[PDB]
Amino acid sequence: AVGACVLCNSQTSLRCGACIRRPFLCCKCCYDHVISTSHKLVLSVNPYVCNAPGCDVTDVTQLYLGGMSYYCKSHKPPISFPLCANGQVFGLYKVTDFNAIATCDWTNAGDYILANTCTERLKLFAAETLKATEETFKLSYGIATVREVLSDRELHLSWEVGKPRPPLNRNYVFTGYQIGEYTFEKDAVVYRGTTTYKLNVGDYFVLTSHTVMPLSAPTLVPQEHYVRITGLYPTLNISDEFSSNVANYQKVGMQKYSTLQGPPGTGKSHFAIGLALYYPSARIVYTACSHAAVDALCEKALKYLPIDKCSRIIPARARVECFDKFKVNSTLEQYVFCTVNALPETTADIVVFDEISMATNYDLSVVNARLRAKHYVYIGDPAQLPAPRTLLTKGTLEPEYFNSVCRLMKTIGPDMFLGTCRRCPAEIVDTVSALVYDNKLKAHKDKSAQCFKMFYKGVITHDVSSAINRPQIGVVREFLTRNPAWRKAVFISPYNSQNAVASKILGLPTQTVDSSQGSEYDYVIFTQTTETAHSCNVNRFNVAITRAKVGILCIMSDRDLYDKLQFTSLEI
Ligand SMILES: [Zn+2]
Ligand SMILES: [Zn+2]
Ligand SMILES: [Zn+2]
Repeated sequence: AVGACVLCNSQTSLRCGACIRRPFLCCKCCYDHVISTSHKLVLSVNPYVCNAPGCDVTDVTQLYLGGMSYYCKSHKPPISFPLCANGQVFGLYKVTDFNAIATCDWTNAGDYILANTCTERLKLFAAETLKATEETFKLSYGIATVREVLSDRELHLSWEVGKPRPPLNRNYVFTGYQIGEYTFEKDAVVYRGTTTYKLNVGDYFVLTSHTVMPLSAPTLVPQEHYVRITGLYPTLNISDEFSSNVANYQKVGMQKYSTLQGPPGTGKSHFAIGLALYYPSARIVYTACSHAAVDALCEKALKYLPIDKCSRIIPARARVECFDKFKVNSTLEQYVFCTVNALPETTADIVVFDEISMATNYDLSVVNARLRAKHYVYIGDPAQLPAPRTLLTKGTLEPEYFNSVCRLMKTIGPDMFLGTCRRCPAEIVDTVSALVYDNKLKAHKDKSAQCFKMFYKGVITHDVSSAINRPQIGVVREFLTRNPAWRKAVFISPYNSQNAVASKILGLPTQTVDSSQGSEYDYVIFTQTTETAHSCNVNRFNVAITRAKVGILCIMSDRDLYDKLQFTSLEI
């Protein structure tokens, strides 16, 4: 009840009753808020409501102080002062951006731009408000009750009438009824249960609406620059393998936090694990939002770091299969690998946060609250994919607005840049270098002469809204017959429904662009499927074509991106 103002820290008994997070607002700032927004309910120990019996006046601008109580204009005593006067709301201890964050529905991109260009306390208010809004939106969706169980991987669902049906992709994880978390993929549907249970007919599934906790720590700690390496003890005998990053590892010890921009295959995991070999006494906590990103850091550590000093932290509510080679849940080991949402409350000499474009400001703040470190290293690439913003439907979110770290990398530049792509054939490196890296990404490999492009719009069908292009899959089928080496290719597309159709017709393993991020394959077959802003997104395009080590086949819909591909064009 007695707290600090979210805009100027000035201690106050006032909280806005109309804000979903009920932020503490000082006398001067609370006024500026209520007089310029639909928000008029003000809270204290006792709320600002007319005390006269059965009176429903709750608007602070229509209320007054009758000695030590509150009444409206109809019930106030003769000796009464308005609660709103002289730019203040009467309270104990006597913003255009705050108003927009407090009242927006988070469906426009301009809302996310503001949530990242505002002050640090407003980045936290925006992050809790958004996450709480995203949670109440899960309640709007309809329940799915099991109508029939066909086999061990297929079932038929009955949906709730009057309430919308949530998108059926791996992005939406339901909580089954607690018969474990489950996911669905498209009258025959495919059921993927985290726990193996003999699907009961009648058992219902409801979305994982979790409670949004308040944020205390900033998204980024205030930057500190040092004259020498602080609290970290380096080696002189540092393996030749990691010699390329020695100046960069030293920059890490001479700053509180550092940003590393690493385009695809430039050595991000190698840099992250090599930092442990450079400061061999340093206790390092490796974190990322996804289990896949944490597991990819575990695979690199398994090769260079002693296995007895590693531990993979697994939340007691084990969602998916992850890394099994380190001792599980030993928080005290020198090397701790854990997803952000499972981080224990501990300290470290270095905290490494990978896949930084997938972090939200909420995740950035949680890491600063659960981990107190001498150094923080943020690794990722603002030219790769961001975290999905389920509420955002109007506008495109630019990389400088993904999070605070991405904002820094796109404005003031990253502290460190890994400039040599060692994964991709030169045709792919030269294409993305020009597209998203301002020609600063260099190719280590030669041109493979296995990178093809085909301009073919096909026919766009839809499974609700997820798109399908059967003629583009028909072109791939015709190509596979003529190019049997491509039998081992991974099929990639911007749509789950396109992938479902290609899995049956081609038999190739499938991956969406978003689920392919961080992974690499010898051959990639990409079908653009549509000409939407989603399938044309340059960050998504960049991720899609940089998955390939040897060859890529792109069946394109957009002329712009087709013309930019520095690939050999094919006919049909
Ligand atoms: Zn204030
Ligand atoms: Zn408010
Ligand atoms: Zn009244």
